[PDB]
Amino acid sequence: LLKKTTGLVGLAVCDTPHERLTILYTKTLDILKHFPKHAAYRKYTEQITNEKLDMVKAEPDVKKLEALLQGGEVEEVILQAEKELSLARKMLKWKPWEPLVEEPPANQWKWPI
Amino acid sequence: GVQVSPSGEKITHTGQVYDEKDYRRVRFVDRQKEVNENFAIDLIAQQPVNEVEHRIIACDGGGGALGHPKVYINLDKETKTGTCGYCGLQFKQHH
Amino acid sequence: PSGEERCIACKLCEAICPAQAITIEAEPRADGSRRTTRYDIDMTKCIYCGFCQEACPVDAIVEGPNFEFSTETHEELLYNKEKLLNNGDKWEAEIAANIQADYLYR
Amino acid sequence: EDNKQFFGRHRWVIYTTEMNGKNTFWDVDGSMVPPEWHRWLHCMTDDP
Amino acid sequence: NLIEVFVDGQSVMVEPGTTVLQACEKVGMQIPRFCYHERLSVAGNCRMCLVEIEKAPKVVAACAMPVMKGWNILTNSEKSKKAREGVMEFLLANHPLDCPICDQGGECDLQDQSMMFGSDRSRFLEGKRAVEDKNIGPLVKTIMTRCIQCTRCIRFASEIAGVDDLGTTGRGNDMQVGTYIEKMFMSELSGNVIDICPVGALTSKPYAFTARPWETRKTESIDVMDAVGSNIVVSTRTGEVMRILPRMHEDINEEWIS
Amino acid sequence: TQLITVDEKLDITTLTGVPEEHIKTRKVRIFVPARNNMQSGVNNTKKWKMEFDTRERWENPLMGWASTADPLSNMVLTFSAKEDAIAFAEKNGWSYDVEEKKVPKPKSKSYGANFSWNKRTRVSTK
Amino acid sequence: SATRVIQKLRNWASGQDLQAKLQLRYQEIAKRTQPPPKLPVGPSHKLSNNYYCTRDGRREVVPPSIIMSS
Amino acid sequence: NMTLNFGPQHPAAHGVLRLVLELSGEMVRKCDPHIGLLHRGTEKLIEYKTYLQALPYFDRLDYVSMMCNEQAYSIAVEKLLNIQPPPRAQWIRVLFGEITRILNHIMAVTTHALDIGAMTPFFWMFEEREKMFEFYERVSGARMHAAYIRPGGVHQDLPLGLLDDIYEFSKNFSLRIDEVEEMLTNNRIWRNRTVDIGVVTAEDALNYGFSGVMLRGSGIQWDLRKTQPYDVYDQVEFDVPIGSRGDCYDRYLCRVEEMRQSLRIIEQCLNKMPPGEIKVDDAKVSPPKRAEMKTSMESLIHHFKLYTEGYQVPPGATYTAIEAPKGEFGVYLVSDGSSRPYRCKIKAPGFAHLAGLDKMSKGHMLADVVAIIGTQDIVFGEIDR
Amino acid sequence: VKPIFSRDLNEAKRRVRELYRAWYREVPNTVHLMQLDITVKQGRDKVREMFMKNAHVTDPRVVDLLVIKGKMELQETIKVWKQRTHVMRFFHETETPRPKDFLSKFYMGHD
Amino acid sequence: PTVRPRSDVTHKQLSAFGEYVAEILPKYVQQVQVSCLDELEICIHPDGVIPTLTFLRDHTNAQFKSLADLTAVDVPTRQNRFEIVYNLLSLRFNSRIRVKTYADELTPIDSIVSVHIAANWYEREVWDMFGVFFFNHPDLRRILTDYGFEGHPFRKDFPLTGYVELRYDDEVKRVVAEPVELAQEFRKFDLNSPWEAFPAYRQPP
Ligand code: SF4
Ligand code: SF4
Ligand code: SF4
Ligand code: SF4
Ligand code: FES
Ligand SMILES: [Zn+2]
Repeated sequence: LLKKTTGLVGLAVCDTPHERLTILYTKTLDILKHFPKHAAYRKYTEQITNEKLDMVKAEPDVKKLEALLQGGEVEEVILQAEKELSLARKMLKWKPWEPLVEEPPANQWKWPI
Repeated sequence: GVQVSPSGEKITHTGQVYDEKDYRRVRFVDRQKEVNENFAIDLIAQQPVNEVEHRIIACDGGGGALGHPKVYINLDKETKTGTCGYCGLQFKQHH
Repeated sequence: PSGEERCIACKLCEAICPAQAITIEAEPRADGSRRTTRYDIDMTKCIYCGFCQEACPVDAIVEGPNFEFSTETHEELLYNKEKLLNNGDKWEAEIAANIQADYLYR
Repeated sequence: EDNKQFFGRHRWVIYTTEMNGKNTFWDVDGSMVPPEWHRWLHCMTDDP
Repeated sequence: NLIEVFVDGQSVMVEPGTTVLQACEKVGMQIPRFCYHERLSVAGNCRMCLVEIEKAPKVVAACAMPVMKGWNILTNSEKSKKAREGVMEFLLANHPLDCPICDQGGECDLQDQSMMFGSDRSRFLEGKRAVEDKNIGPLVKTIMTRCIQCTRCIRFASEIAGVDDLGTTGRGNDMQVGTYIEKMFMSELSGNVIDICPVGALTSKPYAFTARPWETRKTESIDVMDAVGSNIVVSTRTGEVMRILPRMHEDINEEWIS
Repeated sequence: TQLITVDEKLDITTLTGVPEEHIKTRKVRIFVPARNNMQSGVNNTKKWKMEFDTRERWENPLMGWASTADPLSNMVLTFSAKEDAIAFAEKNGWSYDVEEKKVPKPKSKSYGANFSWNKRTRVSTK
Repeated sequence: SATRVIQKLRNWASGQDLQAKLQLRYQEIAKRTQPPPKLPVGPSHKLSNNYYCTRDGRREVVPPSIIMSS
Repeated sequence: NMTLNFGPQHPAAHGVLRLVLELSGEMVRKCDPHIGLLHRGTEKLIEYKTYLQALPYFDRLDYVSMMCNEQAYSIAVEKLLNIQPPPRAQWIRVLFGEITRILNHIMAVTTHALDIGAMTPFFWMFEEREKMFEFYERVSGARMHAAYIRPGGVHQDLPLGLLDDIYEFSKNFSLRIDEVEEMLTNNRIWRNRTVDIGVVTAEDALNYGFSGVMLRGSGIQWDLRKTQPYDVYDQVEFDVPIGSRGDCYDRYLCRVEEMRQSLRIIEQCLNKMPPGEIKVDDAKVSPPKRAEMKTSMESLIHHFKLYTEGYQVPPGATYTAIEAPKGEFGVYLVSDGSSRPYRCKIKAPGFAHLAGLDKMSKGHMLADVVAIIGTQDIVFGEIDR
Repeated sequence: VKPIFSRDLNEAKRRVRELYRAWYREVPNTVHLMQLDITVKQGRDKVREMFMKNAHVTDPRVVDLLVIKGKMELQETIKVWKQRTHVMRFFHETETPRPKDFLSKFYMGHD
Repeated sequence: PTVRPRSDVTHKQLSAFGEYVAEILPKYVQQVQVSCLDELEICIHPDGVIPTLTFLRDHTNAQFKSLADLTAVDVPTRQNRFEIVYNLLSLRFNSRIRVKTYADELTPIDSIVSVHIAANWYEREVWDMFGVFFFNHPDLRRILTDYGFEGHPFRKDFPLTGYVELRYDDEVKRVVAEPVELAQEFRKFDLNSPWEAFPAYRQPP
């Protein structure tokens, strides 16, 4: 049975955690297809979402999904993965994979000074 | 034994006396000037010299850790008594 | 215990005082000894923190167990040297038994 | 001083009618405690 | 005429006839000292400066070693730190504990090297020596109990002041420094003997006990009243002049004062 | 975003909020400090310090404490470069006065020089 | 120091043993005139192997390592 | 809308706070708090002094939880200096820091009850607080501001026969905690007062910088004692309290469960006390004893330099967030290599809480907002600095 | 150097004119509502002389930071977070001005 | 027993995480320092501070949701004197991170309100105490200073004792302001010992 109390407050429980997690993991995989291959956020984000989605299609139990996601609870990793989806769209807007925009002065990061 | 000023007030052991043409005695009218009667200059010649049978001695001020740290003072000078630099009590060589 | 004001003018108890309350400008006593001519704590500054009673190498300043010294004007909480000396002369029988029962801890 | 009350109650003091030229029959303040008894009255020690 | 000198892996090219003190001063690491003033003669008399010279089994005195060829001076090594903490324990064995009586609270050059380069808890439990006080003059107060016999005052008085009066009498811990006959050591350049002395054994009688150097504010000026025009550190405490000290200047001053 | 191309000397008087007399009637000293002459250590003198001109410090008429007219007299400041210190003094707008860094010179000091045959460097004591 | 009727009245009001565990300290205070306690020394009050360069906690730190960039 | 100033002088603002409220009706629309009425410049004033002179600020910043903040500051200074405390002193740290936890939670439950209007545990808990301040005065000699935790372990030892009096306090404290839990949790007035009022989501409780008892009222498990092991808190075994409905009532019962759990850890602190020393055996971060000082020499040298200059502290930055019972307390010390700190930010727990009070006080009224400042437990010295 | 709002001086001068317009609009409400012991004319002259106090700066980022500091003073003046004590310490009703000639500065102190 | 014991497994795994973030953000990250105290000091560029903190909050492998601390440390040697820190703290990974950027007092930093509403008050406190513009803040209203306090006080060029000092008068019956002259001067102590303290932290000439 699904949990009545979610273990939190405000973060409401959902009825289809496998469906929302597979659907939003395929959405955050589809967002990184417009990322460049030169960007290594694409490779490491595709690695962590591919390994976690492989755990999702490996296990059908909700508490085993919590134990192999290792993110506390399933609604917490749904919330944090939708923040990761918004981060991937925002970093598509920002493009951080290019090199450093300005070198600092050489006395800026020296301690003690 | 508190000495008095020419104005009429008391003089501390630091030698401080307010002069006659100073306004700073105007907090001294109808309120008493606090002066300790036991001068530390006068209360050091009352106790006699302590006899030392060695060439050096080490005082503590009485009480061990209550008093002062244990300074070894030299007693080779016989014409002047070797004063402890922490207290001020005087030591005299016995021979 | 035989006369002789214990304050040996080290100028270290205002380097520990976080109020910056203590001005202890000294001179020699014209005796060969070493005492103070100017002591000032400030009771209005004076955080009552116990640092100067633990800094003091001869335990000259102490913090005697009083609280009945609430005054009406600001001038009477500006303890210079003679008020401090007859304060310790007033409470010397009260302080020294507490120091004798307390000096194993410090 | 007695024993069967709580702490702070069990050691106490009735003050003088006057001392040092001030009549303390009605105006009674806690600064007239002698210093040899100020250690005893605040229970810093057990012996009188 | 340059020598490749390693100071913990540095590559300092230095001229021959130098000290390991100067070879470390060109790096920035400062070897701890009591006998060696910079502008006095070399005489190893305190043995604080011990550093090892890359794997030779005796640690060497860094005052009087000319660096020869490729010697790696290990300043922060195990045997050098053991030698520094040991010699500070040797200095603080027979020192008397007059540090609140002393004029040099923060101007003590031995409290700082004990604080950064010494041990924590002394194993001295036996009994200190004590030295008869002298009558050197109305300007140089000498409490010679706490003298470490480092001979920094006798070399200045024998070489630059030129007086030949302050020399050491005796041997062991009975060896005391000063005039043997009760002689007034009082000439020009006698107040430089006060600031040369890294211990507060001998200091001033006008500035006897009046202040303490962390409380004072040190602001600089030129001299008047003798026409050398020397550089003056005035130490001010609550708007009152407490010490006049020589600011180091290699022209005019050369660290001394009248 | 576009970079703006201006070239003026910098003033942060209105940002720092100082009164006008504390800029126009004050001068500032940028200096490596002197070595304390009873010490033989150099660690005080590696930092370029900033101090102000000392104003009037009188005695408090009740006690005799140092009463200062100026709040800026308590401040000392620490840098590590003279041109960065002069950039800070030029942006704060005070009247600078810089003393250059004075170093020890390398002197050929030897122990065997102190015991020489024909020279005058033989020390009479030991 | 209450009587039995008011003690049983507040035990009826509570259900707890307030007489056994009062909130006011009667005689559970230790005696304030005490023997002087000799405080123990620490682990490094030893005259042998008292070298500070082995126990030196304030010199064992390193300036922080820049791992990747510049 | 009236632009009402709530004012410092109204006693449910804890003496300090100017809230302004642009309120339409008594349904308050927005509440804009201008803290800064107690701004003392502690972070400016810490820099110009030594480290041991910078110690008794943290007696006074969180002034209803004192020894927790000097535990925080001295654990930051000891992590800067790489000095482990002695373990007897570490058990003294956790014992008096949990006396300080009982202190701050007594003030929290008390000022929550006074702000709602229950004036009864403003005296009933304060009698046992006077019993605890006897222990504070027994160890240090000041009732509030100890400065007893130093860097390099605590300052002095305990007076003799103290631990029997701590045990006789702790056996009697449990009935008074259960008595206040009888009087104020199962009742009808507080149940009508504290249900579905001031609910924060866990997303807002993470994104608003809420920490400690706000996070435990929101139900996430983020004590800074078992998740991050500091001092000797890893040795003791406690249950953590968590909220369920997320309201102010969940903060009230998590404070009640924190009372009982801190009393449980105080019981095992008395049971598992080790013998040992009180300061570290290093004369350059700890001042030596007077008996070895009066005879030995390097003890007086290091006494002189540690009490005038202080500790020469190696450079770098640290920030050690510990569990204050208000929440996150940690100090961001930077050191220039001298004996003065260069700067520190002192982490107030309630700074981000009273930043986020504008979210949780919407849709409520004035008695609900004085109930939520009593719930959130804002005292203002650590916040205004 | 990076800008703040203004890529030149005259646009920031227009922002200064906008802030002066809003301050001149705001100040009779904070004369009438504040129960203040002044008129509106010397208050407006105080606003004008505080604008002329920092008139010498031609730097656009410095005058943009003066624009946000004047906006915070405007935000604390439109709403009444400032009171009748805080709002008119600018007039210096109690502090005597320091004299500018040499003779009175000679007589007053070592300056 | 005197020295704190060192656990280097946290040092190498947080150094691997620091190399990870320094590789994945090469545009903004200027360096990453790892101390001996198992924490990370990622020093970045102030034009792009919001990609750095949105990456540190929203990513599943960084996951620093809770901001904790935000001030400057003002070092006047540097050309950009303010050194703005962002101390953040993961609930789930039980780890800490520090983000250090720089600031001049003329060059602004774009604010981080849109990623954390914890910094609705911290950036206002920074605008009081040091005085940097924060771009697109909801309100950057002054908080800790006085209402009308000219001068950011936590910079090194502001004094300890301030410039104004309040005083009641009976001429006007207000708590008026005067330029401060002290009853007692704060005695500046020379607490820097003149001998060399740490040989590892030695400045090259
Ligand atoms: S009170 Fe103590 S520490 Fe202070 S000067 Fe006097 S003897 Fe020295
Ligand atoms: S008790 Fe008072 S005088 Fe003594 S150190 Fe503390 S604040 Fe200063
Ligand atoms: S010179 Fe000797 S007596 Fe004076 S402070 Fe230094 S160690 Fe102490
Ligand atoms: S008096 Fe001073 S300079 Fe001379 S030998 Fe003794 S410690 Fe050295
Ligand atoms: S410093 Fe070299 S022996 Fe004295
Ligand atoms: Zn003696």
